[PDB]
Amino acid sequence: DDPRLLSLFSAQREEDADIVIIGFPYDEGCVRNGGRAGAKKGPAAFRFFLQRLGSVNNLELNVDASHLKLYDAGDITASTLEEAHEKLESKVFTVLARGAFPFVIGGGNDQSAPNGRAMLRAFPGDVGVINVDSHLDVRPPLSDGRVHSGTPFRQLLEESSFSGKRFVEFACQGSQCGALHAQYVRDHQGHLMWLSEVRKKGAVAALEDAFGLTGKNTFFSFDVDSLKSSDMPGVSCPAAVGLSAQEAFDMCFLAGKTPTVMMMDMSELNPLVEEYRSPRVAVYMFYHFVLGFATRP
Amino acid sequence: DDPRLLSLFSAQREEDADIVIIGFPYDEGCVRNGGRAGAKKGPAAFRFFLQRLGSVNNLELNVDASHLKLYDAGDITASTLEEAHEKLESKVFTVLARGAFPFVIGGGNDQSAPNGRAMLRAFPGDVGVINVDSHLDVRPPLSDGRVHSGTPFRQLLEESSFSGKRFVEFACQGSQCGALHAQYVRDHQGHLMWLSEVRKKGAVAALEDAFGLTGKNTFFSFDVDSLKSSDMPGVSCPAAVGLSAQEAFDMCFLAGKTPTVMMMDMSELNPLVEEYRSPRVAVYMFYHFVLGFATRP
Amino acid sequence: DDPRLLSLFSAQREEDADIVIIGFPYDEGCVRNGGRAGAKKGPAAFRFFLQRLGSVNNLELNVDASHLKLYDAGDITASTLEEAHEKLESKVFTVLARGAFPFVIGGGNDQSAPNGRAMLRAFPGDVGVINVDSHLDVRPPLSDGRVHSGTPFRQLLEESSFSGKRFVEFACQGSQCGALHAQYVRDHQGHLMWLSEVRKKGAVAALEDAFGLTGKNTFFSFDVDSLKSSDMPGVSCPAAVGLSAQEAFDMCFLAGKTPTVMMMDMSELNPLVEEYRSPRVAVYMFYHFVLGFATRP
Ligand SMILES: [Mn+2]
Ligand SMILES: [Mn+2]
Ligand SMILES: [Mn+2]
Ligand SMILES: [Mn+2]
Ligand SMILES: [Mn+2]
Ligand SMILES: [Mn+2]
Repeated sequence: DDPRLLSLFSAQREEDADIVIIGFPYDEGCVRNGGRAGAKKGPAAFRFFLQRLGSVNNLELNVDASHLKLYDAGDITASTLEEAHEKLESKVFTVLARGAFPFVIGGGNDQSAPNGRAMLRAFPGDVGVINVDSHLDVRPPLSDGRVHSGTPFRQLLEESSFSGKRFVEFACQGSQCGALHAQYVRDHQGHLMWLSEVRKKGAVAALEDAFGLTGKNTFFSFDVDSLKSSDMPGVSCPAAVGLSAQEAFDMCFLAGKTPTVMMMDMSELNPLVEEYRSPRVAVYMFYHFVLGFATRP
Repeated sequence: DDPRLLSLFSAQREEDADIVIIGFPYDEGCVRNGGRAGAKKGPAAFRFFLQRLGSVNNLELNVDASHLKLYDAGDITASTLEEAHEKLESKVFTVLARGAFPFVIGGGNDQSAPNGRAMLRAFPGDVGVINVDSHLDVRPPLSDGRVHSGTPFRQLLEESSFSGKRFVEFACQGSQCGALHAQYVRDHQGHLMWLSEVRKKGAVAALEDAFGLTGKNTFFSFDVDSLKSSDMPGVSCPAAVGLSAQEAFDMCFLAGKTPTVMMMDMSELNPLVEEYRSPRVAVYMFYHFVLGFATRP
Repeated sequence: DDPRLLSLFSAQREEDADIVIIGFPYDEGCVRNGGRAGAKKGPAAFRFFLQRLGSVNNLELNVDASHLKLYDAGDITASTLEEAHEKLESKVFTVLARGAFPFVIGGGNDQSAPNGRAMLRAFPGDVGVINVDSHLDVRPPLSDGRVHSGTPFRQLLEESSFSGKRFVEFACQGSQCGALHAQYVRDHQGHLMWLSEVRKKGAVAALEDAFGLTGKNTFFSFDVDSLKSSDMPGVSCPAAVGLSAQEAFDMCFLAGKTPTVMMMDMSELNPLVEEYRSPRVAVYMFYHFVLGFATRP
């Protein structure tokens, strides 16, 4: 007598679904970036609470998502991290190509590079990207060329088909972001929206501004370590300060109802660090996105 | 040289006390509702910090509670959950009957049904009830008729002597409350005060509004899982978002000084989930109620 | 490609440094005050993250601290707590005497007495002190005369060379502070700035007021249990309510740029209670002080 998210998984075939969930159970990217392992367990933890949470008809927000059809495409499987990237990008692109909405649960933030490449191919020369993250993630590769959880947006800014003017680093933190990396983003004409500015404007208002810059066909990329660890402790790099759970929910809801947002990912959920509260927040974030999506034209 | 709550337990006999604490060390109600066991340890954990916290003369709030007399009536003891309910209701009623204030520490939220029945009998046809809770708790019984932590306010709304117009669900959350259960409360003319509305108005202001609806002889029923788990992690169902510890304190203080509030309970404290920070919050909540009570005519 | 705090430890000799870190790895003071042991591990935990955190050039706040030179003078070593106090005071005074800035990481709050005595000797009859703390810490010694983490500011208020008019208890909490101890501070003409007043004014604004009272040569003494345990759980006495991590950062930044602040300590960090999130907050607090210091004339 209380239908929740699980009740929306009514599509017998993937192609019938409005939103397709794809899992990326890898954290080698995190370890390469010197982070704590654990994010490979994120998708499993997310699914666990995906089965339990989120009233489909939300009378507080006045949104009924009963009409949406969700499908779980399972995890990307590969013998190397780099092959996993290839298969993830390919999977995401196919979902985009038929006009469905792919949501990717990680796993390390390195997932965002393949995800971004899927976008750039689905909407040639017309893509926008926002990285919600306390960190810029424009670090160089490892000396042997290897990519990691800290390089995905350097990889995307280096794409010739992508305009940096439409890249926003959202809720980034000056205490954690280097002058060189700030310069790199800004020299690509990308935008830095510091945490303090987000809080001064209000999270939703600032995100609206961000969506104004990202424009059409926006990749909404959410590193959950942008949330204060008081709400979101289960990540490799716990934030002392950052977005609240409510700000996160409110932001995801906006993303959902914003017609230009064409895909979303969520990185850095680490059940080894904390396994109950954090995955629940991650699921509620997706839930708020689903509600917002329910309202879009 | 720093008298605290313990110093107020000066009443040699129960009948001399302004406020009587009653414990309900049961969590079978929680387990029946599919929750995590542990709340049966709540009263013991509460008592542990009851011995240590709360300056009797609070110079920040400018309230001296030195004149109040507290008494600990111990725990309700029974061989079944249902018998415990009977004995709890009977104990609470006797306390109400002689005009003392009963405070019941749980234990699962199922305690609120017997507590409510004590009220309805002490103030026939003139009772008000507010459920501070992220959940509505108007779930049906189990298929075999058994009651649980999720049914107490369905049980009270079904009471013929109780006017639903005077029932408030306070700080409830749309993400956790079903359309059917919202309908049930509203069809009984009960009121839904969503978390977002509480925060928009300010917690104390919204509670004043709530007390205006509940009217005379109000049962102030506080499920501590209405608090964000960042402050209150030690509950069966941890809230991602919700009331802050300060909002909770402020609310309890208001309850205390509000002459129409005739009893209080506090459910869902689960030391198995978290055993130090959460019981301390629970004690400070009671403490703030005691201070407010110290000021009432 | 991302210089952080560690990069500032470029001074080959202690005398070349603008800021000297001194460790006080003792918690016997805490245990005497009936607290939980663990703070003796604070300095080690602080150092661990001192090696990893804090962008030297902060583009969010627009402060480059690249020019500052830090030096780690190691820990004070003694066979008794009282001897450790003597050696700490002596070390701190020498640092003050040559016009450098000593920062002491504890360890129990008893460190603040020797620290205060160093100040009173470096700036005879011209010292100000602010104790950022949920507690007043003006408790009497033990019956055998022994000092503890709860007596340091009674010890300083009893100093004949120190004007109480220039003592501020900042963010103290009425629920934890006794009427007698409030009277003691106020009878010495000291000032009580309750948490509620700090939050009403805004933390930075209230601290500016406090610095106005403390005047010249101010000892900025920060007991990290003044922070809400949601952000700062790793202390002997976890606060249910209190300062946020951001308020703490903002306050430390102000302290840093305030020319009258001549030394700082930080007490009660307890890695045994919580070992990852809390030390990180402690380091970020120091970091924000360092930035502010970078801007001062
Ligand atoms: Mn990232
Ligand atoms: Mn990040
Ligand atoms: Mn409940
Ligand atoms: Mn509840
Ligand atoms: Mn202290
Ligand atoms: Mn303290």
